[PDB]
Amino acid sequence: MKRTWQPNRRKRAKTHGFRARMRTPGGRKVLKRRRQKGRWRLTPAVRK
Amino acid sequence: AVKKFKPYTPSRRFMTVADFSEITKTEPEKSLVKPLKKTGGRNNQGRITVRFRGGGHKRLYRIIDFKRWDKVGIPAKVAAIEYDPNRSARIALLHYVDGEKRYIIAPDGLQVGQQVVAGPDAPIQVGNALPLRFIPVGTVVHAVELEPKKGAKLARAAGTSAQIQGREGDYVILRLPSGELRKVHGECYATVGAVGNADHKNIVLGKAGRSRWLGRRPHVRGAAMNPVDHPHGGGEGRAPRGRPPASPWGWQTKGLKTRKRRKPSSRFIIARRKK
RNA sequence: GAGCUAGCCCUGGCCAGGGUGAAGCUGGGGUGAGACCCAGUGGAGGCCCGAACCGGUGGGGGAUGCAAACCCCUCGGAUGA
RNA sequence: GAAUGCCGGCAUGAGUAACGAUAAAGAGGGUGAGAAUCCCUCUCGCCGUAAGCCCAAGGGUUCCUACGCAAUGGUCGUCAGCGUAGGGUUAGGCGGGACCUAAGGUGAAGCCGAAAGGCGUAGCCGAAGGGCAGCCGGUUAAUAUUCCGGCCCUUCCCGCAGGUGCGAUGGGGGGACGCUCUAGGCUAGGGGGACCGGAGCCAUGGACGAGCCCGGCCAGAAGCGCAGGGUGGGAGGUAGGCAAAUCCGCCUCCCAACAAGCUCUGCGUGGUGGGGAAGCCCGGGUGACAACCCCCCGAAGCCAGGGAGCCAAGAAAAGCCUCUAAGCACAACCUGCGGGAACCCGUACCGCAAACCGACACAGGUGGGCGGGUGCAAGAGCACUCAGGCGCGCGGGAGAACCCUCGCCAAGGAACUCUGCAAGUUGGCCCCGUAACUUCGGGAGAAGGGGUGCUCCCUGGGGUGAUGAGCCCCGGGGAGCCGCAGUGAACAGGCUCUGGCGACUGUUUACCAAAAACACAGCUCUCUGCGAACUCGUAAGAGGAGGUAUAGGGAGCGACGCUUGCCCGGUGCCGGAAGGUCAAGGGGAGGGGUGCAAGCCCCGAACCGAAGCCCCGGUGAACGGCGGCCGUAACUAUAACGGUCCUAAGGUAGCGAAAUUCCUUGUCGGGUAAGUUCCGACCUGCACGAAAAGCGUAACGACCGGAGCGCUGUCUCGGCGAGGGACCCGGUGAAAUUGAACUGGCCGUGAAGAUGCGGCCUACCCGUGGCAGGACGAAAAGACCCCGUGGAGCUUUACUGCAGCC
RNA sequence: CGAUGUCGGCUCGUCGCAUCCUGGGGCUGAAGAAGGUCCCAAGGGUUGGGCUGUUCGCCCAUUAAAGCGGCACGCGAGCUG
RNA sequence: UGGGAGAGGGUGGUGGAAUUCCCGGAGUAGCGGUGAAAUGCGCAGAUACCGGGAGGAACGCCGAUGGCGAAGGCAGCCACCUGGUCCACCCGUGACGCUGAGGCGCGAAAGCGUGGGGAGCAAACCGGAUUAGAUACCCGGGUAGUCCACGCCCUAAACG
RNA sequence: CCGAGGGUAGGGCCCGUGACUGGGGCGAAGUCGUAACAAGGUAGCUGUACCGGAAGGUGCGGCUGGAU
Ligand SMILES: *C(=O)[C@H](CCSC)NC=O
Ligand SMILES: [Mg+2]
Ligand SMILES: [Mg+2]
Ligand SMILES: [Mg+2]
Ligand SMILES: [Mg+2]
Ligand SMILES: [Mg+2]
Ligand SMILES: [Mg+2]
Ligand SMILES: [Mg+2]
Ligand SMILES: [Mg+2]
Ligand SMILES: [Mg+2]
Ligand SMILES: [Mg+2]
Ligand SMILES: [Mg+2]
Ligand SMILES: [Mg+2]
Ligand SMILES: [Mg+2]
Ligand SMILES: [Mg+2]
Ligand SMILES: [Mg+2]
Ligand SMILES: [Mg+2]
Ligand SMILES: [Mg+2]
Ligand SMILES: [Mg+2]
Ligand SMILES: [Mg+2]
Ligand SMILES: [Mg+2]
Ligand SMILES: [Mg+2]
Ligand SMILES: [Mg+2]
Ligand SMILES: [Mg+2]
Ligand SMILES: [Mg+2]
Ligand SMILES: [Mg+2]
Ligand SMILES: [Mg+2]
Ligand SMILES: [Mg+2]
Ligand SMILES: [Mg+2]
Ligand SMILES: [Mg+2]
Ligand SMILES: [Mg+2]
Ligand SMILES: [Mg+2]
Ligand SMILES: [Mg+2]
Ligand SMILES: [Mg+2]
Ligand SMILES: [Mg+2]
Ligand SMILES: [Mg+2]
Ligand SMILES: [Mg+2]
Ligand SMILES: [Mg+2]
Ligand SMILES: [Mg+2]
Ligand SMILES: [Mg+2]
Ligand SMILES: [Mg+2]
Ligand SMILES: [Mg+2]
Ligand SMILES: [Mg+2]
Ligand SMILES: [Mg+2]
Ligand SMILES: [Mg+2]
Ligand SMILES: [Mg+2]
Ligand SMILES: [Mg+2]
Ligand SMILES: [Mg+2]
Ligand SMILES: [Mg+2]
Ligand SMILES: [Mg+2]
Ligand SMILES: [Mg+2]
Ligand SMILES: [Mg+2]
Ligand SMILES: [Mg+2]
Ligand SMILES: [Mg+2]
Ligand SMILES: [Mg+2]
Ligand SMILES: [Mg+2]
Ligand SMILES: [Mg+2]
Ligand SMILES: [Mg+2]
Ligand SMILES: [Mg+2]
Ligand SMILES: [Mg+2]
Ligand SMILES: [Mg+2]
Ligand SMILES: [Mg+2]
Ligand SMILES: [Mg+2]
Ligand SMILES: [Mg+2]
Ligand SMILES: [Mg+2]
Ligand SMILES: [Mg+2]
Ligand SMILES: [Mg+2]
Ligand SMILES: [Mg+2]
Ligand SMILES: [Mg+2]
Ligand SMILES: [Mg+2]
Ligand SMILES: [Mg+2]
Ligand SMILES: [Mg+2]
Ligand SMILES: [Mg+2]
Ligand SMILES: [Mg+2]
Ligand SMILES: [Mg+2]
Ligand SMILES: [Mg+2]
Ligand SMILES: [Mg+2]
Ligand SMILES: [Mg+2]
Ligand SMILES: [Mg+2]
Ligand SMILES: [Mg+2]
Ligand SMILES: [Mg+2]
Ligand SMILES: [Mg+2]
Ligand SMILES: [Mg+2]
Ligand SMILES: [Mg+2]
Ligand SMILES: [Mg+2]
Ligand SMILES: [Mg+2]
Ligand SMILES: [Mg+2]
Ligand SMILES: [Mg+2]
Ligand SMILES: [Mg+2]
Ligand SMILES: [Mg+2]
Ligand SMILES: [Mg+2]
Ligand SMILES: [Mg+2]
Ligand SMILES: [Mg+2]
Ligand SMILES: [Mg+2]
Ligand SMILES: [Mg+2]
Ligand SMILES: [Mg+2]
Ligand SMILES: [Mg+2]
Ligand SMILES: [Mg+2]
Ligand SMILES: [Mg+2]
Ligand SMILES: [Mg+2]
Ligand SMILES: [Mg+2]
Ligand SMILES: [Mg+2]
Ligand SMILES: [Mg+2]
Ligand SMILES: [Mg+2]
Ligand SMILES: [Mg+2]
Ligand SMILES: [Mg+2]
Ligand SMILES: [Mg+2]
Ligand SMILES: [Mg+2]
Ligand SMILES: [Mg+2]
Ligand SMILES: [Mg+2]
Ligand SMILES: [Mg+2]
Ligand SMILES: [Mg+2]
Ligand SMILES: [Mg+2]
Ligand SMILES: [Mg+2]
Ligand SMILES: [Mg+2]
Ligand SMILES: [Mg+2]
Ligand SMILES: [Mg+2]
Ligand SMILES: [Mg+2]
Ligand SMILES: [Mg+2]
Ligand SMILES: [Mg+2]
Ligand SMILES: [Mg+2]
Ligand SMILES: [Mg+2]
Ligand SMILES: [Mg+2]
Ligand SMILES: [Mg+2]
Ligand SMILES: [Mg+2]
Ligand SMILES: [Mg+2]
Ligand SMILES: [Mg+2]
Ligand SMILES: [Mg+2]
Ligand SMILES: [Mg+2]
Ligand SMILES: [Mg+2]
Ligand SMILES: [Mg+2]
Ligand SMILES: [Mg+2]
Ligand SMILES: [Mg+2]
Ligand SMILES: [Mg+2]
Ligand SMILES: [Mg+2]
Ligand SMILES: [Mg+2]
Ligand SMILES: [Mg+2]
Ligand SMILES: [Mg+2]
Ligand SMILES: [Mg+2]
Ligand SMILES: [Mg+2]
Ligand SMILES: [Mg+2]
Ligand SMILES: [Mg+2]
Ligand SMILES: [Mg+2]
Ligand SMILES: [Mg+2]
Ligand SMILES: [Mg+2]
Ligand SMILES: [Mg+2]
Ligand SMILES: [Mg+2]
Ligand SMILES: [Mg+2]
Ligand SMILES: [Mg+2]
Ligand SMILES: [Mg+2]
Ligand SMILES: [Mg+2]
Ligand SMILES: [Mg+2]
Ligand SMILES: [Mg+2]
Ligand SMILES: [Mg+2]
Ligand SMILES: [Mg+2]
Ligand SMILES: [Mg+2]
Ligand SMILES: [Mg+2]
Ligand SMILES: [Mg+2]
Ligand SMILES: [Mg+2]
Ligand SMILES: [Mg+2]
Ligand SMILES: [Mg+2]
Ligand SMILES: [Mg+2]
Ligand SMILES: [Mg+2]
Ligand SMILES: [Mg+2]
Ligand SMILES: [Mg+2]
Ligand SMILES: [Mg+2]
Ligand SMILES: [Mg+2]
Ligand SMILES: [Mg+2]
Ligand SMILES: [Mg+2]
Ligand SMILES: [Mg+2]
Ligand SMILES: [Mg+2]
Ligand SMILES: [Mg+2]
Ligand SMILES: [Mg+2]
Ligand SMILES: [Mg+2]
Ligand SMILES: [Mg+2]
Ligand SMILES: [Mg+2]
Ligand SMILES: [Mg+2]
Ligand SMILES: [Mg+2]
Ligand SMILES: [Mg+2]
Ligand SMILES: [Mg+2]
Ligand SMILES: [Mg+2]
Ligand SMILES: [Mg+2]
Ligand SMILES: [Mg+2]
Ligand SMILES: [Mg+2]
Ligand SMILES: [Mg+2]
Ligand SMILES: [Mg+2]
Ligand SMILES: [Mg+2]
Ligand SMILES: [Mg+2]
Ligand SMILES: [Mg+2]
Ligand SMILES: [Mg+2]
Ligand SMILES: [Mg+2]
Ligand SMILES: [Mg+2]
Ligand SMILES: [Mg+2]
Ligand SMILES: [Mg+2]
Ligand SMILES: [Mg+2]
Ligand SMILES: [Mg+2]
Ligand SMILES: [Mg+2]
Ligand SMILES: [Mg+2]
Ligand SMILES: [Mg+2]
Ligand SMILES: [Mg+2]
Ligand SMILES: [Mg+2]
Ligand SMILES: [Mg+2]
Ligand SMILES: [Mg+2]
Ligand SMILES: [Mg+2]
Ligand SMILES: [Mg+2]
Ligand SMILES: [Mg+2]
Ligand SMILES: [Mg+2]
Ligand SMILES: [Mg+2]
Ligand SMILES: [Mg+2]
Ligand SMILES: [Mg+2]
Ligand SMILES: [Mg+2]
Ligand SMILES: [Mg+2]
Ligand SMILES: [Mg+2]
Ligand SMILES: [Mg+2]
Ligand SMILES: [Mg+2]
Ligand SMILES: [Mg+2]
Ligand SMILES: [Mg+2]
Ligand SMILES: [Mg+2]
Ligand SMILES: [Mg+2]
Ligand SMILES: [Mg+2]
Ligand SMILES: [Mg+2]
Ligand SMILES: [Mg+2]
Ligand SMILES: [Mg+2]
Ligand SMILES: [Mg+2]
Ligand SMILES: [Mg+2]
Ligand SMILES: [Mg+2]
Ligand SMILES: [Mg+2]
Ligand SMILES: [Mg+2]
Ligand SMILES: [Mg+2]
Ligand SMILES: [Mg+2]
Ligand SMILES: [Mg+2]
Ligand SMILES: [Mg+2]
Ligand SMILES: [Mg+2]
Ligand SMILES: [Mg+2]
Ligand SMILES: [Mg+2]
Ligand SMILES: [Mg+2]
Ligand SMILES: [Mg+2]
Ligand SMILES: [Mg+2]
Ligand SMILES: [Mg+2]
Ligand SMILES: [Mg+2]
Ligand SMILES: [Mg+2]
Ligand SMILES: [Mg+2]
Ligand SMILES: [Mg+2]
Ligand SMILES: [Mg+2]
Ligand SMILES: [Mg+2]
Ligand SMILES: [Mg+2]
Ligand SMILES: [Mg+2]
Ligand SMILES: [Mg+2]
Ligand SMILES: [Mg+2]
Ligand SMILES: [Mg+2]
Ligand SMILES: [Mg+2]
Ligand SMILES: [Mg+2]
Ligand SMILES: [Mg+2]
Ligand SMILES: [Mg+2]
Ligand SMILES: [Mg+2]
Ligand SMILES: [Mg+2]
Ligand SMILES: [Mg+2]
Ligand SMILES: [Mg+2]
Ligand SMILES: [Mg+2]
Ligand SMILES: [Mg+2]
Ligand SMILES: [Mg+2]
Ligand SMILES: [Mg+2]
């Protein structure tokens, strides 16, 4: 049957992407926290 | 003269449709239509604020002239009468001797080819617009401004009309379509005659799909829901109201008056509505 | 977090084939004029049968499954909410 | 040493289940250390509205080639979507961008909010919508509308020529639109040919034939032809299109009109360039100077912005054309021609799947296009087949029980069972025929029946063409032939009678309920005069609605028919400028603290003083409620009638043992041999009743009762047969569970149901196929139940607050 | 209560005897035949239907008879639901 | 052909009297109602009086023992559209007539459907009386309906 | 071929019968009231409509076959 993950590149970048995060107080705290934790990726990878 | 159907389906049994007799032109004036943005009853927050809306036929908004004192003394010819999906009344296309073209609400009895005119001197004739003060007492009238230069507000639905009952200072006394007696300022414009298409109320929709074409989505009763949804919700089996009948938001809904108490226009309402 | 699901908005797309035969129109009949009757034409409809498509009625299988909802047979809708 | 402890390691179950669709395999030849599993050939089977082909998404080198097989592959492996290396994706025209705008997002102006932030016109962003110039063939191991070949085309720059009042983000036109049905003419695609081209073939009894088999085109600029779309021309006035306007709109006049002309597409033709089969020989070569022609069928595609009808009344903006404004008319723009210029990103491969989403090479899920032929009435249905693609990554045997899916069955035919659950029957098409009832549509495919193949003969009408022949479509009559059987295979209703419920088509508990539930047209009450009510928001702002009482919100009822009675004392709501009560505040009689005193400071009675409540009324399709005892008629029984108590008023019509009836299988009648169910009645209705509607109702229903006919393996009552498993052999090899175990019956005992204690009995050691009585067998720290001064959802005239409203 | 699945049915039995039948008896208000009552006896047997979920029971047609109880109201790692 | 009388019919208009309600004024202790009363209304200011407004329905006098129509039935006034009827003249047609089963149309009230309207009146219904009772007669309220438009129903002591 | 008739299925009319139910006629001395006949004590009758144990009552319009 139809499962929950139905990948869509534009959806991904526009929902979790670097620019969506920067535009919003909570999204900037996400970036701040993932930088402090030392993550190799601050934001999900999508081809674009 | 609503049209019946033969019972060749269960729904056609009761369905009636408007006769569309007065209609003389079946596509609208391209320079006078604009897109009508459907809302679904959602506001600028995206939240439903008027339940059960959406999914109706696409429509174009026809720009209507609810001022008419725009063009005092300039006569126009009634070029066509057309179907307007955005309102119950039909509309009339006016060709002004100006060359300017405009839509007005089509009063009852208005004929293609006749001439209408607006202004303090206009003859008392069906389709002409004058300030209320110059219209003789007793005249049945429609598309009435409520404050000078603010636009026709009252008596616009199919078949409605207001009747001029008397004068008092700068004001005239109108019997609105609801039966309320109200003072309306004398400089307020109005159009002689009643709104047309008076059979509109005798239309039987006939089936549930017809409501859906108009953007009416199914309305669900309070007594059909649960207590988390509605004062009438819950209960084992069917249940009577079990409390004073209430809206979903909990206010009483059989009798409870709702006009604001200290509203300034109370000084201008003579008598509240009837029947 | 509405890439699942629920509603709505914008813009596109899809619905083999067959059946029934509304109004209207035409002619004929009818009458003072009519209503109306008959025939032809016509092609309406949350109309009928049935694939795609959307479903999920009954039974059987499966039950450390092919599958954390599947399979077979049967069955509902299929121009419409 | 225990925490169903934590982390790791290793056991048991066990060589056990399983190895993932029952579309299917056999052999020969090769390679290699090794071959059911890789390569090649022949035979066989499966898909073929796909299990074939092309896009899009998503994936991201999986593509091609060489060299490999430790691991990955449910076995094997020499193979591979795997390991290593090298190679591979070529664009002005295809898609996106340097173009447009849609929802929506964002947002100079502006508005709002403790902060963060929320809005917001224009503007900007935003596409699978608008718009815009490339077709056919060849080539690579791997890309191609991209390279090459042929023939075409677009924009930008500059120049020459000719023409023009040139010029815009501004004005206007246009772009520009729905649903169903549909005409003419075409093309795609397909069928046939006794005609044209072709390697060959004559078998096994016959055929050297008007035999068999194979093929018989594709693209193309100008010009021309056919078929269509778009479109009036002139003049005068002009105050409207937020400046101007010769444009557009409006009025008038003349002319033109089912045309024509101008214009633009589609199709045909077309210089020219391509392609080209079987067979045979080794992807190639030949065939081949290949031929490339005629007839028929024919789109849902094209001409297109076509026509008609209908109501529910069907985006925007740019490109483009026209108008003028500043400006400039040495310019600038239009047309023709020439040379130059033309950027960025994608392009491999998978793509109904072993490369995407499901932890797996997972029987599930995934949008668009093409989807051939024959027959079956049609068709994308069904059977077989083309092109193309596959045999589903464990096999070999055996022919037990038992299971699954399947076939048949003597006599009987629902006796089965909660239930005809299941499975039979019926089954398409043509014709005959068809009941109660009905809202006149329907019920209806009612029911029930007859026909259905093949051959010869005669004959009717239509399409194409020519009116004819040929091809093709729909038939009508007569005479025959064969079989058990002619929709001969496959796909394809069992029917009727009568109740309950819901009018109906719809909707629902994704994943145990599809229903009588929800919705529904329709009915009623109620609020709302517009900066509406109401809803979201602290607000600004939104929705309501660019609507205006024939409208909008709320509530109940639920098509339709006939109807919807009595009670306003309580609660609600509505009305009521009196009266009563009532907060802050006003007032300050009269007190008090302090000071020498002026004074300062404090308490404070009457009185005035809102909504709310009290009080007076109204109101039921507002919340709701609609009696008890006793007596009475000339047989009896029973009470039309009376008495009395109580109430705000005492349940009317209609219905009733009911989806409601406890006693209950009430009683009677029907149906049956027999009927706790069913249907019809009766009425002492435990405990119906009138919009939480009452009683009916044609049609409708995968709803739930009851009966009958048809037919059956449901059953008496089982038997046989098929295949996939089970079983045996080779390969790979799990699981929950498990204190340890050397783990028998009885009668007792024991914490009350003992392999483990007592007494007796019985019993050589160890497995394999089976069955499930026990191990109070496994699983999940019982969902019931209680307990905890545990939790959470819900309610209200519980308490106390808060939003909101007054 | 860190779970002993709970009615009825189906299937499969097995046991007790306070015996429904069949076999053997005594008494009888036992003429015969047919009964009644009690004693011994558990070897075998103890039907098919209509109604209801039913156990039970009532009814139809038979019969030698249409027995009553236990086995976790025997039996869901055997089935039904 | 020339004339006449008439509430004959249909449409559109329109006038005054009265009732009811509303607003303003003035005024106070009852009004109403009956056989008599009570319910009811009234100091929250009624009744009675004056001015203003809204709305529906019916047309006083003329009016008669009258007129018109086939009947049902028709009454302020105006205009339009339309039927019947009588008289005079003695002009035209030349028996073209009478009746009439079926058919068709009209048809008071009440009632029905769909809209609207609603002052007065008033089935049902509620209350006050009366009465043995009083589901009546009398009194106070009051919903259909009475009115309009269209469509039905088709009855009558539709009688002379 | 036709064909008596037999079978299958579905219709039409008539008769008989049926739990129960509807009203009707009739029957020496039942119960309730008193609607009509006199102005019958509310003149009666009437078509229709609604209501009531019953006769009846009331609304609307009509008749005199009404009295004074
Ligand atoms: C009683 O029947 C009980 C009910 C469980 S589900 C409500 N069962 C076992 O306790
Ligand atoms: Mg899903
Ligand atoms: Mg998705
Ligand atoms: Mg995307
Ligand atoms: Mg996308
Ligand atoms: Mg997206
Ligand atoms: Mg976002
Ligand atoms: Mg982003
Ligand atoms: Mg911040
Ligand atoms: Mg933070
Ligand atoms: Mg990481
Ligand atoms: Mg790094
Ligand atoms: Mg992130
Ligand atoms: Mg109709
Ligand atoms: Mg009809
Ligand atoms: Mg119209
Ligand atoms: Mg526009
Ligand atoms: Mg909006
Ligand atoms: Mg917004
Ligand atoms: Mg937002
Ligand atoms: Mg709302
Ligand atoms: Mg809504
Ligand atoms: Mg509207
Ligand atoms: Mg309209
Ligand atoms: Mg005003
Ligand atoms: Mg309406
Ligand atoms: Mg609509
Ligand atoms: Mg509803
Ligand atoms: Mg509910
Ligand atoms: Mg519920
Ligand atoms: Mg919620
Ligand atoms: Mg709550
Ligand atoms: Mg609540
Ligand atoms: Mg409730
Ligand atoms: Mg409920
Ligand atoms: Mg209940
Ligand atoms: Mg409920
Ligand atoms: Mg309720
Ligand atoms: Mg209640
Ligand atoms: Mg309430
Ligand atoms: Mg009002
Ligand atoms: Mg989604
Ligand atoms: Mg379809
Ligand atoms: Mg079709
Ligand atoms: Mg048919
Ligand atoms: Mg026809
Ligand atoms: Mg037509
Ligand atoms: Mg349909
Ligand atoms: Mg059919
Ligand atoms: Mg599904
Ligand atoms: Mg299923
Ligand atoms: Mg089945
Ligand atoms: Mg299983
Ligand atoms: Mg499962
Ligand atoms: Mg399946
Ligand atoms: Mg199937
Ligand atoms: Mg169907
Ligand atoms: Mg269809
Ligand atoms: Mg639709
Ligand atoms: Mg310890
Ligand atoms: Mg453990
Ligand atoms: Mg632990
Ligand atoms: Mg441990
Ligand atoms: Mg652990
Ligand atoms: Mg370790
Ligand atoms: Mg471990
Ligand atoms: Mg291990
Ligand atoms: Mg082992
Ligand atoms: Mg084992
Ligand atoms: Mg296993
Ligand atoms: Mg397996
Ligand atoms: Mg299969
Ligand atoms: Mg072989
Ligand atoms: Mg082999
Ligand atoms: Mg091998
Ligand atoms: Mg090998
Ligand atoms: Mg091979
Ligand atoms: Mg095919
Ligand atoms: Mg991946
Ligand atoms: Mg390997
Ligand atoms: Mg290996
Ligand atoms: Mg290696
Ligand atoms: Mg492996
Ligand atoms: Mg595998
Ligand atoms: Mg090798
Ligand atoms: Mg490559
Ligand atoms: Mg090119
Ligand atoms: Mg550039
Ligand atoms: Mg833009
Ligand atoms: Mg964007
Ligand atoms: Mg853009
Ligand atoms: Mg685009
Ligand atoms: Mg392009
Ligand atoms: Mg080209
Ligand atoms: Mg190369
Ligand atoms: Mg020019
Ligand atoms: Mg247009
Ligand atoms: Mg448009
Ligand atoms: Mg569009
Ligand atoms: Mg339509
Ligand atoms: Mg072509
Ligand atoms: Mg063909
Ligand atoms: Mg031979
Ligand atoms: Mg001008
Ligand atoms: Mg085109
Ligand atoms: Mg070749
Ligand atoms: Mg050659
Ligand atoms: Mg199509
Ligand atoms: Mg087109
Ligand atoms: Mg068109
Ligand atoms: Mg726009
Ligand atoms: Mg110059
Ligand atoms: Mg650039
Ligand atoms: Mg490529
Ligand atoms: Mg591919
Ligand atoms: Mg699939
Ligand atoms: Mg596809
Ligand atoms: Mg594929
Ligand atoms: Mg793979
Ligand atoms: Mg693959
Ligand atoms: Mg596989
Ligand atoms: Mg798969
Ligand atoms: Mg072919
Ligand atoms: Mg067929
Ligand atoms: Mg295979
Ligand atoms: Mg397969
Ligand atoms: Mg396999
Ligand atoms: Mg095997
Ligand atoms: Mg074996
Ligand atoms: Mg199978
Ligand atoms: Mg067979
Ligand atoms: Mg056989
Ligand atoms: Mg048999
Ligand atoms: Mg039978
Ligand atoms: Mg039989
Ligand atoms: Mg049975
Ligand atoms: Mg069942
Ligand atoms: Mg069949
Ligand atoms: Mg019948
Ligand atoms: Mg019939
Ligand atoms: Mg019947
Ligand atoms: Mg019926
Ligand atoms: Mg009929
Ligand atoms: Mg038939
Ligand atoms: Mg025949
Ligand atoms: Mg044959
Ligand atoms: Mg069928
Ligand atoms: Mg029943
Ligand atoms: Mg239903
Ligand atoms: Mg339902
Ligand atoms: Mg019902
Ligand atoms: Mg109904
Ligand atoms: Mg309904
Ligand atoms: Mg449907
Ligand atoms: Mg479910
Ligand atoms: Mg669930
Ligand atoms: Mg679930
Ligand atoms: Mg299920
Ligand atoms: Mg359910
Ligand atoms: Mg269903
Ligand atoms: Mg529901
Ligand atoms: Mg319904
Ligand atoms: Mg209704
Ligand atoms: Mg209403
Ligand atoms: Mg709020
Ligand atoms: Mg704040
Ligand atoms: Mg708006
Ligand atoms: Mg409902
Ligand atoms: Mg009826
Ligand atoms: Mg009350
Ligand atoms: Mg009260
Ligand atoms: Mg009250
Ligand atoms: Mg107060
Ligand atoms: Mg109460
Ligand atoms: Mg209550
Ligand atoms: Mg009643
Ligand atoms: Mg009863
Ligand atoms: Mg009974
Ligand atoms: Mg009942
Ligand atoms: Mg009950
Ligand atoms: Mg009972
Ligand atoms: Mg019972
Ligand atoms: Mg009984
Ligand atoms: Mg009986
Ligand atoms: Mg009784
Ligand atoms: Mg209720
Ligand atoms: Mg109820
Ligand atoms: Mg009923
Ligand atoms: Mg029914
Ligand atoms: Mg249904
Ligand atoms: Mg159903
Ligand atoms: Mg039966
Ligand atoms: Mg069997
Ligand atoms: Mg076998
Ligand atoms: Mg092995
Ligand atoms: Mg292995
Ligand atoms: Mg041990
Ligand atoms: Mg041991
Ligand atoms: Mg042992
Ligand atoms: Mg042992
Ligand atoms: Mg014990
Ligand atoms: Mg023991
Ligand atoms: Mg032992
Ligand atoms: Mg021991
Ligand atoms: Mg011991
Ligand atoms: Mg021992
Ligand atoms: Mg011992
Ligand atoms: Mg022993
Ligand atoms: Mg073994
Ligand atoms: Mg074993
Ligand atoms: Mg066992
Ligand atoms: Mg067991
Ligand atoms: Mg087993
Ligand atoms: Mg056990
Ligand atoms: Mg235990
Ligand atoms: Mg056990
Ligand atoms: Mg725990
Ligand atoms: Mg526990
Ligand atoms: Mg638990
Ligand atoms: Mg549990
Ligand atoms: Mg307990
Ligand atoms: Mg406590
Ligand atoms: Mg405690
Ligand atoms: Mg607690
Ligand atoms: Mg709590
Ligand atoms: Mg409020
Ligand atoms: Mg327990
Ligand atoms: Mg445990
Ligand atoms: Mg348990
Ligand atoms: Mg356990
Ligand atoms: Mg059985
Ligand atoms: Mg004897
Ligand atoms: Mg024995
Ligand atoms: Mg025995
Ligand atoms: Mg029983
Ligand atoms: Mg028992
Ligand atoms: Mg019993
Ligand atoms: Mg005997
Ligand atoms: Mg027993
Ligand atoms: Mg017991
Ligand atoms: Mg018990
Ligand atoms: Mg048991
Ligand atoms: Mg048991
Ligand atoms: Mg079980
Ligand atoms: Mg059981
Ligand atoms: Mg067990
Ligand atoms: Mg057990
Ligand atoms: Mg059950
Ligand atoms: Mg008083
Ligand atoms: Mg006073
Ligand atoms: Mg009024
Ligand atoms: Mg003469
Ligand atoms: Mg009449
Ligand atoms: Mg009284
Ligand atoms: Mg008395
Ligand atoms: Mg009234
Ligand atoms: Mg008379
Ligand atoms: Mg009398
Ligand atoms: Mg009397
Ligand atoms: Mg009298
Ligand atoms: Mg009297
Ligand atoms: Mg009365």
